[PDB]
Amino acid sequence: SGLKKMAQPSGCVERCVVRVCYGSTVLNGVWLGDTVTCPRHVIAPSTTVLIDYDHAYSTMRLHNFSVSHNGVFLGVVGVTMHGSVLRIKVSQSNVHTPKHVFKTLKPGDSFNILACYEGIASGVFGVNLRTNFTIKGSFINGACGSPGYNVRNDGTVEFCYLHQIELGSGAHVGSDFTGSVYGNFDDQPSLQVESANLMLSDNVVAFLYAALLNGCRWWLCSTRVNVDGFNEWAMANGYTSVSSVECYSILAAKTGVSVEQLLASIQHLHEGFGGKNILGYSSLCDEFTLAEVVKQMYGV
Ligand SMILES: *[C@](O)(C(=O)NCc1ccccc1)[C@H](C[C@@H]1CCNC1=O)NC(=O)[C@H](CC(C)C)NC(=O)/C=C/c1ccccc1
Repeated sequence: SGLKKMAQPSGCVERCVVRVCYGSTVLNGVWLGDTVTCPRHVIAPSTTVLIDYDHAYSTMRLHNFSVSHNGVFLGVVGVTMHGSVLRIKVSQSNVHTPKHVFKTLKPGDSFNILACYEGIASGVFGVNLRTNFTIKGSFINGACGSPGYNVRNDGTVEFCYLHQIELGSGAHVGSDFTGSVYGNFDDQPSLQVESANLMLSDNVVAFLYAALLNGCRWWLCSTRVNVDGFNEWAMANGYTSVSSVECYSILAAKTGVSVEQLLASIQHLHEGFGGKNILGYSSLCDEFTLAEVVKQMYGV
């Protein structure tokens, strides 16, 4: 029992994080093989005014880099620029490099953030990429370069995020490991305004299934709405569309409650809980994916 937003264990990733200094700017990088990936704004002469990156890159000198792993120096051999990241070739290889790939997130995907400062991990937490290509994180000065990841069943680490931006709203943006900034935000300290966040319908359906399976059923209306009607309502009320009903077949069978009944309940519960709670939450929750709910109720 219970449902809790968790991180996948962080050990394999903790050994990949390094301190990258250029001039007096310090942030984090990710050390895999003999390459350190970091946000390209580390070579900006200032990050408080518009940055001419071509100029900053062509004026850059290697000797201004200082890359270190836990206080141990790491020599810089070369630097290339790829979208919003640098790939810094270094003279030592990371012998703790895990089996890994690079992967780009899509909205609705869960992943893990290892929040780091000056090459050191301080925190780990699960988050979702929102429809507006932001996340809601917790980062202060120094967090840039913190990696996001997922761990596949076989132990393969998918590196999928690199922290870069805090929007004027406080929401957070990164790039992937190719240097594409999520949502095509720009890696500039200019005002950029994200689209309005859409509640992830698929996750809210999962959440309600989790509530049924934990004995919380008071909110259940005896109403049904189909996917097409729900999707139309969702446009008007800040929700995404819902995917295939069949994705939920194991949970529909275990609870006896169809998706369509959950879709109606979301419509009704959107009006508020009336001072009551579901699994302790005072409004609908779109934090958990179906995969997370299944893993936390059954996944062994
Ligand atoms: C990131 O550069 C970082 O951690 N840098 C190291 C560092 C910065 C400052 C002092 C010491 C060390 C930060 C991370 C931000 C900072 C606060 N919380 C975070 O997540 N990233 C930035 O400062 C961004 C740099 C850009 C060049 C990409 N700044 C912005 O995203 C600014 C946005 C903005 C400016 C003006 C009006 C609205 C929005």
